[PDB]
Order: sequence, then structure tokens, then C-alpha cells
Amino acid sequence: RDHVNLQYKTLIDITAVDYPERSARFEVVYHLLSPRLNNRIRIKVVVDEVTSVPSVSRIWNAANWFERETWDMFGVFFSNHPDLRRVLTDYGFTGHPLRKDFPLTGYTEVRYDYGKKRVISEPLELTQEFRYFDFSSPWDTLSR
Amino acid sequence: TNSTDVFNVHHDTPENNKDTKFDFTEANYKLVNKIMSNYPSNYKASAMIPLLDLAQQQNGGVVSLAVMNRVAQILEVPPIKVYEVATFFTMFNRSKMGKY
Amino acid sequence: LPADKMEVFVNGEAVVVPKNFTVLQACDAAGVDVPRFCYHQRLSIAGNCRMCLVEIEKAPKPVASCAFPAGPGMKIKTDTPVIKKAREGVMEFLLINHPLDCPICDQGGECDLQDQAMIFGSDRSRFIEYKRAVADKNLGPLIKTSMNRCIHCTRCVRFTHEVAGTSELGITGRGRDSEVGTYIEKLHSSELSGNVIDLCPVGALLSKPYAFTARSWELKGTETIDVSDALGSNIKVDCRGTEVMRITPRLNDAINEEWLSDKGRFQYDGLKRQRLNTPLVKGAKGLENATWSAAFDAIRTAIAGAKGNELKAIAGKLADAESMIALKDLFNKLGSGNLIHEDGSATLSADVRSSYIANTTIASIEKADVILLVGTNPRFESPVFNARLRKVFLDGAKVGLVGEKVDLTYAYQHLGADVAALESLASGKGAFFEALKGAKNPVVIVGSSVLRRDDREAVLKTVNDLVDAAGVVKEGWNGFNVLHDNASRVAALDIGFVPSASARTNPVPAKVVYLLGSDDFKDEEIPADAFVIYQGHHGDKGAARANVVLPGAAYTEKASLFANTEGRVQTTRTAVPVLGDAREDWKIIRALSEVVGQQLPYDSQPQVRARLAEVAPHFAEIGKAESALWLNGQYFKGVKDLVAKAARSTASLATNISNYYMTDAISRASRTMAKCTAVRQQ
Amino acid sequence: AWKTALTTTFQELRITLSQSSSSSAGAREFVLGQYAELKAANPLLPILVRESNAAQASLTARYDFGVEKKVSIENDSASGILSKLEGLVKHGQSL
Amino acid sequence: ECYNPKGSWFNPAKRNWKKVEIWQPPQV
Amino acid sequence: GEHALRRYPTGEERCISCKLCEAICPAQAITIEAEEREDGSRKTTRYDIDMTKCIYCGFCQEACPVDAIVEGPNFEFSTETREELLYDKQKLLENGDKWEQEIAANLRTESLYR
Amino acid sequence: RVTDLLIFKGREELETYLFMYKQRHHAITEYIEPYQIKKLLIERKSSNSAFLDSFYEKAYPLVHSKYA
Amino acid sequence: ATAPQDFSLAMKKADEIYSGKTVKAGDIGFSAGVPLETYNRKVRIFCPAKAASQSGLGRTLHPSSKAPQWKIVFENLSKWENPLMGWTSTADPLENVGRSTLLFYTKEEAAAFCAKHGWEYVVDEPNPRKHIRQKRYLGYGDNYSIKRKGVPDLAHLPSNRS
Amino acid sequence: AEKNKIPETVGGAAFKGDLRGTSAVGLGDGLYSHTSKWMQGNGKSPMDYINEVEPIKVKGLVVASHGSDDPALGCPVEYISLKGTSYENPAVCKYTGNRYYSDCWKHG
Ligand code: SF4
Ligand code: SF4
Ligand code: SF4
Ligand code: SF4
Ligand code: FES
Ligand SMILES: [Zn+2]
Repeated sequence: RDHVNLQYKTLIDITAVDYPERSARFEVVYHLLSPRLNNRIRIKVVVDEVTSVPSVSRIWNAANWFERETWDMFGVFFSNHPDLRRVLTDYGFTGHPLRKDFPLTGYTEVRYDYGKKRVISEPLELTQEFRYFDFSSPWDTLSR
Repeated sequence: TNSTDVFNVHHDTPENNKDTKFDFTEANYKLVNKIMSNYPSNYKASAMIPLLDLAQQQNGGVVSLAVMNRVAQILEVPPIKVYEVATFFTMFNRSKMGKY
Repeated sequence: LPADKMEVFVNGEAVVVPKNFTVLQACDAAGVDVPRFCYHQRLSIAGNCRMCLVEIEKAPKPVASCAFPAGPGMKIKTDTPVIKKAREGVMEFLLINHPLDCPICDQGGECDLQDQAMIFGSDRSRFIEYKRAVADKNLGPLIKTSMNRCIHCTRCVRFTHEVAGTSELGITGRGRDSEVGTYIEKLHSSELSGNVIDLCPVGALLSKPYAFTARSWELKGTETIDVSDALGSNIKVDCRGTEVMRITPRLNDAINEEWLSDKGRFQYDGLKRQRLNTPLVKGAKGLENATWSAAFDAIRTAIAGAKGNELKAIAGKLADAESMIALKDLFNKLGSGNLIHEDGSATLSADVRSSYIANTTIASIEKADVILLVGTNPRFESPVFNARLRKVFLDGAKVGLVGEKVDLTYAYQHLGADVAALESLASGKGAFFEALKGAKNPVVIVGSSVLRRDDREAVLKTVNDLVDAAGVVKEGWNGFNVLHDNASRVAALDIGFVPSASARTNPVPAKVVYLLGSDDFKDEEIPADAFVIYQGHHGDKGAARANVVLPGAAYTEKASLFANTEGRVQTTRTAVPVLGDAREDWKIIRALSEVVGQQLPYDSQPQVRARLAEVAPHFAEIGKAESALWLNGQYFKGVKDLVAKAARSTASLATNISNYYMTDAISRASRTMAKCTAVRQQ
Repeated sequence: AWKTALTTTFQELRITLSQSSSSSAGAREFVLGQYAELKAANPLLPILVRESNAAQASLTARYDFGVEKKVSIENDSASGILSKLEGLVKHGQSL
Repeated sequence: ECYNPKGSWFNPAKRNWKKVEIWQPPQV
Repeated sequence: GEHALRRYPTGEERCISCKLCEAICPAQAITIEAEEREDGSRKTTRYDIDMTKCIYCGFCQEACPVDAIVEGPNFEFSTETREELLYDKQKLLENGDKWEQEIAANLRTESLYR
Repeated sequence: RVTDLLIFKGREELETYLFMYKQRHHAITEYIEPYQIKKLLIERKSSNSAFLDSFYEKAYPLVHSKYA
Repeated sequence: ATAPQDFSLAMKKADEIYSGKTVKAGDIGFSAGVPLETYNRKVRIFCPAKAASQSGLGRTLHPSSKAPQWKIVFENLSKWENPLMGWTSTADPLENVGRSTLLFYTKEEAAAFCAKHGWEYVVDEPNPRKHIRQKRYLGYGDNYSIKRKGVPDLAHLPSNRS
Repeated sequence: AEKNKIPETVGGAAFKGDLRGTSAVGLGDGLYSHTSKWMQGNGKSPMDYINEVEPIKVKGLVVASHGSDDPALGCPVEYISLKGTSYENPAVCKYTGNRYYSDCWKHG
């Protein structure tokens, strides 16, 4: 941020990518802008489920919500965060949805019951199941 | 302006069909034996084209299904080989032929 | 580079390969993938499609990898721009006369032509002329033809000649109007006919039962095994929802190279018909719907009356190892040893494994020099096994048959048609005996018909006499093989599902008979006043004669263990869920055991597998064939008096398979098999 | 003597052994030398010899009503195997 | 009240979309 | 707008059950299962579209090689129960019959551009 | 470390109720109602073992049952 | 087999530079926050075999293949038909997750993932594929060898006949 | 009867005695015909429509079929062999179902 030649005054976003094949599953990605240099830089920190990443909110105030979202979606803990709370998911949600091991539909479903005049959560049932269509070709080479 | 044979598959006809029976006459059979003597005993299928020409000459110019089956039996080969060779070459006529 | 191995350079990287490889083989070893259409590992090299062209620095013009022998120090270039241009040109020539039938082609998601067009072809065409047109012809009940889509590879012809051996298909014609198929109207007769459909790259040959029903991307594939026969062919069952849509083979060089018999391929049709969904208990009104508890109560009231050997068990062709060990433990707890297999070889000894398994592995039969087939038609019993016997015949092995004259694909010497000929051969009076003695790798294969013979003991003794005289069993090579026509036979022998000493010594009229999927029982097996419990998944002769019917899962719906004719233990997976109020068979038997008052120790599938491991250690080694100690001679020394007791019968060694397409309940339900049988019988 | 009585006592007899192992050498000697004699004395008795490479040698006898007694036969000479089978017969007599 | 799915109670011939034929026990 | 299966002028359905429209459907609103008809044609035994799951993108009209499936010009198709919004082959064919001429004119105009 | 994460998540669960993120009906549904239901439950001690009951109930025991 | 020489280079390099801290088996599954009955499900670690329709080797474990090919799959559960529309209905949350997204380069990677989450697993190795032609048709020359019918007998020669 | 009959093809675009590719749809309900599975009425089926249309005579051994009159407003271009075809046994366009036959092979 503060080097005279390199002035990345802006944090565009903070993101994580889950790689279950790796021992260090999560890759925390930082995107920055230098208005003076008219350039973009990407910073990656590779961690696992147990390790934590120090918060950079003191450097960029925009980080707070981005790190809260990363904690919600992927489960990456950010140390010394002012208040690390979930943002997007429903209240009481314990799973981290963007983890590759999380089901696309989730585990629970929400319905109103007439007997108990409350809106309640129940285990998932699907009238029509999600149809995964395997389109992969044996002859393709671009797949890494 | 296609030639005699427009079909590369067997076209059932009252003249040409399965029940039809073709066999070499005894003199033609002697000619068959002399033709075969030119090629080794184990590689007997080498005589397929001369035998098919002789059968064509006997049968009036048409190589029928009975002709192909008879040649295949004599050469101890699957009939599909004789079908393939009778279809590949031009002189082999698989349809009814005139006097000239 | 140890001796035979050489060094070759592919795209500037060193690869060590044997001398006998071609350019394509070394390219595969290098990790480079060459475009192919007509080359097939298990078929003769053709070289016609010309899509494999690569560059050799020595050669002026591009060469075909499949048919070009590799040489020491050869440099192979598969990415040079000339090769890219040649690939594109060949692809253009392949597509100029191809019909625009992709939406209506059942190869739509699985076409080599489309995929290699995308990868190794241009995106646009310059052809404006008239395309070629072909008229399709019937090749039988199982094969659909669209010869317009046919690229003139020779895979179907090469298969029909080299492997299937019916030699029905050929390329008739010259030039562009050259066509593939029978010149006459003929139907493909081999029981390996389905394999041409998989061998066909461009959907010209397609499966008529599986026609316009689904696309490839819609199907979930589960890798399982085929219980159609004792070969245990490895298969992949493709399912949409709760329905099995198609069955295709898997690669296992040990057992089924990559081939599947027609019965196994097309019997999934009979898995939707005549199905048992609910427990049925008999009343004055007939078999009627009942809950699991009520059926178990009726079985309890029935078993209470019976005692000891009055309880009798008959296992079927498709029963699995876990259900049989469950039924065995339950009936021994009740106090019964009357455990028989439906085939008719019930009393066959399970004492020594070498007696009832193929001691030579299926793969090792390739090295056989002389083969003797005793009382077996290997075509009907196992078509893929007959394909391998054809492969060894091609190498130059001499094959003799001591049974009835049958139409095996290869030529063989007919030693005799009756037991006396085998007796003479064992004594040493025979030219084929001097061939068996001379051979370094002699193989003797005895069929299941000999096992289901009233005089099996002395015939087996004669076969053992031949084994000892000709030395087919030696150090490093065991040439004694027994081919089985049923999946459950080897497993039943292994676990010990054999009548006990008391049952054989003092036959007792059964009062309660338990049918574990047995629809082929001999009618004398049930005394016609017995209380019959049928456990199974199709309604057939067994279910009709049942007081209580207990629904069970099929091989597609359960994870079960089966043993091959070679004894290799293989396991099924649950491709589709269980239908209605049906359950896994071992769970049914254990629940019945709790109901009747003799609770079985196991309560989970791994515990059942551990019990199987205890009864027979090889069951723990799933996927591996375990060698058998040659104890067959000591057994026949043990049974001296009995083999003398066995008499002579006025029967000739011949197969028991009347019709191949229908041999079990699933096949009998199948409509496709019925059409095949009607076509053969006309 | 007692070899005649296996049928009366045992419903089935299982000999588990390893195909090639030092622990199962005695079991292999027992099966390749006395199995023929035991079968000759008890023709209708099922004596099941089951083998695997990692299998652990044992001698199991099943009595009436599913009672099974397993005796480990590892690293025991062929004579000891015979003694252990005799003990199994005596145990069956006790039942 | 004109169009309803074929599995509806209103449909004259209501459809149970079962893809397996079930064995019918023999009479008496 | 509202979807409609179309027929050839002879009265034979244009659909050939390629199943591409079901593969391209972003919302997975189309379920198709087919068979060989007795004459020998590749025809669908089932073609149902969930209009409560449709997003009216028009991708299915783009993927169809025979112009069998089209999004018609009708936007008045509200219903009083959700079951009536689960269309099936018969309903879609009836909708194609009702709007045939308008759909044909629109397609003739649209063919020039694409 | 896993203990630390679990404690942080439990603190979040407490904070939701304490800060009125979750509502009264949420507390009724997820804690109070099931606990009261368990007290009010009368069940017959099944003579059948655990295997027999699940066998009678469903083919695949791993699938859940609703409104048991 | 040589090298991809693309983004996969930096991918592998990020793999070898970094590493994960060891934890007791099953501890991470509690951190995940999913229902604990999920880990009661059994796991099969396998590589798909080649489809018989196609001759491409990409999907197989072959040196040509540079993509993850080992899947974690869960056992199949009950499926039924919607009474109104005949759609396939299910209650399995883990129906398609393993097939669709759980792809691993090596069997040990999938085993590590399963042990980390606490799933019991059985690894099935693919049947080995060896590209060895048979001796009868080892090469193109073998098609037209004397093996077909033996060396030609010369007893038909006119000199030998007479 | 239909419950134990083998599924067969009439043979307009197929052969008279072939198997018909069939899924298990309608197997529980008891429907065994293609049209019964998807049409519950008593109206005229599209197969009845296509049968009513008559085969068309053409000259040559190959006919180009675009389905409709305009090539870009119908089925993909198809080339159908007219050899061994007559009014009683016409060739069929797989996309459209139109029937064609020619007398040219008989040298006419
Ligand atoms: S073979 Fe392939 S390219 Fe040819 S029509 Fe069929 S799917 Fe299309
Ligand atoms: S039908 Fe298939 S296998 Fe036979 S020649 Fe044509 S493309 Fe090749
Ligand atoms: S418009 Fe789009 S979402 Fe709707 S059916 Fe067509 S493809 Fe599916
Ligand atoms: S509507 Fe069109 S895209 Fe959909 S299945 Fe029919 S022909 Fe194919
Ligand atoms: S694969 Fe070699 S030319 Fe066809
Ligand atoms: Zn057309």
C-alpha cells in the first residue's frame, strides 16, 4: 500500500478457492489496485482448515466484510478480526457452503407447518433430483 | 447410364435366389481340377478367380448366388470371401446377361 | 535397455520399449495420444483410416503409427505442423460423405468421429456435392444398421473373422460404393454379436434393444460383474433414475478381455418384468399381499413342525455368498444338513478346492500347447471363454473334444462322444494322449455336465488318471480345469453348502423347503406336501410353488460376493435401488433367524464378510485368484470305495444348456432373449 | 479307532492353512499325508481344506446345532495336528 | 379446470409412473 | 413467451428426441424420455417442461436442430394452481397447434437474421 | 485448533440469540420444543432387536425418517 | 508424460511449496459443520474404467491423462417417482457431490481427505491395462505370414508332379 | 396379450419383424404402445397423420431431403438411397417421415 513506487491503495476483493486434492485446501486470494501505476496485483495465501490468516483490515477497511464472507463460505478463520460473523447464510447455519464437499442442495429445507404455526426447517427431500450430465470426452486434452 | 449391376447386395430374382442349384459339369470339373493343380494344396483359395470365370462361362455369363456358394464349397472357404471377390472385380457379372 | 527393450525418441523424450512394439505403442508409452479410428489392440492391424499418421525423420512421407514397426534410435514427431495438416485433411475426407445424422444418432454423446473432429479437425466445410447413400439390411434381432454413417474401417469384419469366428461380414464393392455387411440376407449368429456395436466407432452398428431410449450424458455408470455365467464378466451398468438402461463390458485381461456375451449384455430387459415386490403368504384365495412380520410368523409356524433333516435348502444359480452363508448358519442352528444346490451336482465334494476350480487361470490358458475339452460345449457355457480358446487355436494349439460333436468356432479333433473314449484315452491308447504327454503346457478342461452326472465320481477318477498319466499337473503348471455354468456353484462349494453325512446316509422326506432363488429345481426335490419358502426377485416356477414368497434384491440392486470358475472372488455394487418392500437376502435370512429364535451373530455387511473370511480365507482377497494346492489325488485315494460304488449310465457327455439365451429367471423374463430364441428357431 | 469316529462326532471339519508359509508347514504336511486316511475312514464327512497366502492355520470342527470350536494349528508339527484333532473329537464327545 | 397432469386425481385414468411390471400370483 | 411443440405440415411432430434442449437448459426444466415408434421413428414418449422452473432464456429454441421447440408469442398464461403450470407433451403440442401461423410468420421473419 | 474453531462457532450460536438475530420461534423450534417432546414421549419397549425394527421399517437404514 | 508446461506447472509448484498441518482423523469433520450422520456413510475410492464405446484414453489412468481421475463416491440410496409427474425423487443429500466435484490426482490424496473428514473408505485399484498385442497378430507383417496355413507345399509343382 | 407380446416394429422406417427399442415407461401403468404413453385421448395420432401421406415418385437413385421446402427451415439435408424401392416399399426420411420411391434402378 505505502511503498512510494508501488501504491496499491485499494483492495478490490478477498476470495478463497477450495482445492480438496491438496493438503492445504484453501487458497486465499487478494486483489489490489494501484491508481498511480494503473496496475492490478493478486496475492495468494495457501492455508488449510485449521490454520488462520491474520486480518488486513487495518491496512484496508474494506477487508472486514470480505473476510467475514470468506469465513462464512469456506470456513477460513481470520485472526484479530474486529468481529468475525457470518454474513450471507441463514441464521443458525453451521456448514460452509462453498466448500467442494458441501452438497449443492444442502442438508435441510424450510417449510411452514399448520400444526405448529411456525416456519420450520426439516431434512431435505427433492421432488425432482438434480441431474448431473457427464459431458466429458476421452479425447479432450485441455483438462488438467 | 449405370452398368448391368446396380446392386452390391444380393437382389432376389426368380432366376437368382437360394433354391437355385449350380454345379460344374464333369468336363468343366476336370478343367476345375487342372486349374487347382497350379496352386499349392494348402493355399487352395488362390483359384477363386479362375474358377469364378469358368463358372461364369458355363452359366451363360451370370455369376449367381449358387455359383458363388458352389465355388466357396469347393475351395473350403467362408462364402463371404467369394461374395467379396465376385463383387470387387468388373468382369464378374452378377445379373442376367445376354447372348453377347 | 535390458536385452529385448530398445530406446525410441517420441517428441524429443526417451522411451524404453520392447522390440516388438510399433510406433503407436511407443507413442502411447510416451504419454502422447495419436488419433485412431481403425486400430484396435485386440484386432488385426488394418492401416486403412490413415488417421494415425506421424513423422519419422528417416522416412520422407508420414507413416501410419499402428502398422509401422519402431526401430532403435527412431525419433517420432506427433505435433509437427505437417501432421496437423494431414490430420485435418483426413478428417475432412472422413466427413465429406458422412450423413448429417448427429441428432438422430445414438452415438451422439459417445462418437469418436465428433470428438476427433473437434480436437483434430477444422470447424468448417467446403463440400457442396451429393453425398453417398446406402440401403440398410437386417443383421438380426440385436443389431441395428445405419450403413450411411459407416466409415470404412474393418473392425467389425476383423472381429467377426478373428474373434467371433462366424466370418459373416465383409466389405463387398470397390471404391466409394464399397459396402460392409453380408452380401446375402443373413443374421449374425455368434453369441458375441453385441461386441461389434461397441467396436463400431461411428454408430453404423447400434443396439436395437437400446435404441433411441437415452443419451450417454444422462446415465450413471456403476462397475459391477455379470452373474449370467461363472466367468464373472466385468461390466458397467448405466442407469437413469431407478431404471437400468444398458450394460457394457469393462476391461479385465484376467477374465473378460473387453468382450461381453449377448445374454449378459441384453438381459437387463428382463429385470423390469415379472418382479417380486412384496411378501406373499398363501391362503385359500392364493398367494396374497403380506407384511414382513406376517410372512416371518408363517415361516415360524412352519419351521416349528419340521425338525432336523426335514428342513431342506436349495440354492439357485444367482444366490450370493452372503445369503448362502446366512442360510447355512441358520439351518445348522436349527439342526439341518440338507443343503443342496439346484444344478443336480448337489453331492459334488467341496473337500479340495483343486477339484472344482480352474487351476490354470483363464489368462494363463493363452500359453497352453494342447487343450482337451471333456463333455463341455464352451460356446454355450461361456462364449468369451470360447473366444479365448479360439485365440489359443490361432496360435497353433491342438484342441480335442471328448463330448458330442458341437459347432465350436475353431476346428478340433473329435476324440469320442462317450465315456468309453475318455476311458481309452486315460489308459494311454491314443495319438492325442501322446500329444498331451508331449506338450509342455497341457490343459484339460472338464465341463459342468460331467459334474451333474450320476456317474461323476468314476468319470472324475478317469480324468484324474489322465492327469497323472499325461502329467498335465506339474511344477509351475497346473493343467486341470473345470468350467462352471453358474456363478453360485463355486461359492457354494467354497463355503461348504454341501449335504451333510446324515442327509446322504438317511434320506428324509423334506417337510419345509427353502428356495434361495432356485427356479430350476428338479420336481422330485420338493415332496409336494412340503411347506415351500421362496426367496427371490422374479416370479417363476419357484414362486408358483411357494406357500410364502419373500422378495429379494437382484444383482443390480445389492452389493454381493460371487466366485468365478477360477475362484476369483468378485463383488457387485448397487446400481439401482431396491424395488418395493424387498430387502437384501442376507438381511432377510438374519431377520428370519431372529424371528424363529436362533439369532445369527452378524448384524452388518462387514461382519458377514468376516464370517465368509473365516469359512474360506480367499473371500477376504477380493479381486485376486488364490492358487490351489494339488490335493486331487489324495481325495480320490480317499474315496476308493465310493468310486467303485458308482455305476455306469447310458448317457453321452454333452452340454445341459438346451437354449443359451434362456438359462435363468432373468433371461426367461427378458423379451429380447425371447426374440433371439425365436429367430434361431425358424 | 478314533479316526473312525469323526463322522459321528463332527458335522464338518475345516483345515485352514497358508499355501506357502513357515507357520503352515506342519499343516501342509498334515493335509498332504493324513487327509487321504481321514477321508478313507470317514467317506461322507465333509473335510474342507481352504487355503490363502495370508491365511492363518487353524482346525475348526462344527458339531450339531452350529456349535463350532476353532483350534489354532500354527507352527505345530503334523503329529501335534493329529493330537489337536483328537482333542476336538473328545470335546465333541463331551457335548 | 381443463388441464391437469396425468398423475392428478382428476385424471380419468390416473397414472402411477412405475417402471417395473409386477408378478401376478397364480389363481387359487 | 409460452413454450410450444411444433408439427410438420403433414401433422408429424418435428421432434426427433435429440435431447439437446434438455442438455442446454440452464434451469433443468425439461425432462425427456423417448423410444422407437412402431413405424421406426425416433420419437418422445415424454416431453414435459416445468414453467415454474423455466427462465425463458430461449436456449432450448436455439439448440433444437429441427425447430421443434419454440417460445410462442403468448404471455397470457397465468394459472390458479401450480399443477397446471407443469406442461406435458400433449399440452405443448396443443399450444403449438393454437399458435401455429403466428409462430411460422415470426420464424420466417427471423430466419433472415438467423 | 479444532477446539478453538468449535468454541468460536458455539459463541456465534449464543450471540445470535443474545443479539436478537434469531427470533422467539427459532428458539421454540430448535431447543424448547424437542426437549418438551422428548419428555412427553411414551414408547413401547420393543422386544424386537435394533436390526429387526430397521429391517421392518426401510430397506436402506442410512436414509432418515421424518415424523417418526 | 513429458510435461504439461502450462498453468499446471505453477499449480504443482504451489502444491510442493506449501503443506497442511496434521490433525487427528475425524477432527476436521466436526469443524465442517455438516450433519455428523454424513460421515456414517461409506466411501468407495475408485478410478472410472474406460467406456467401451470410445477408444480415447483421457478418462483412464494413462500417462496421457493430466486431469484428476480418482473419485470419492458414496453408496446409492433410495429413489422414487413423483406421483404427479413421474419425476425421480430422492432424499440423499450426497447424491451427486462425489461424482461431480470430488476429483483427486492420486489414491492417497482421496484417502487423506476421507480420513481427515472421518469417512470410512475402501480403495479399489483399476484393472491394469497393458497395450500388448497377441503373438498371432503382433504386427502388420504377421497378417500375411506363413502362419496362416503353413509354408506352401511344393508338391503341386509340375517337376514334382512328374 | 400385449402384456406378453414381444415389442415389434410395423416397418415403415424399420423392418417388419424387428425388435422395437423400448424403455420401461408405462410398464407399471400397463401401456405398451408409443402413443398411449404420452396421449390419453382418442384423437388422431401424428403417426396416423404420417401414414396418411403417400409416397412420392422421384427420378434418380438418390433424393435430397430437407424436410421442408426451404433448406434452412426444416431438417438437415439428407441423401436417401432409392435403390430397391417401390410404392409398396418406399424409402423414408428419418427426420420428417416422408416416403420416397424411384423406378430408375430398374433401368427406366
Ligand atoms: S456417427 Fe457420430 S458424427 Fe456420425 S451421425 Fe452419429 S453421432 Fe453424428
Ligand atoms: S459398421 Fe462400424 S465397425 Fe463395421 S466397417 Fe462400418 S464403422 Fe467399421
Ligand atoms: S427457455 Fe431456457 S430455461 Fe426455459 S425450457 Fe428453454 S432452455 Fe430451459
Ligand atoms: S425439442 Fe428439439 S432439441 Fe428438444 S428433444 Fe426435440 S428435437 Fe431435440
Ligand atoms: S489407426 Fe492406423 S491407419 Fe487407422
Ligand atoms: Zn427430410
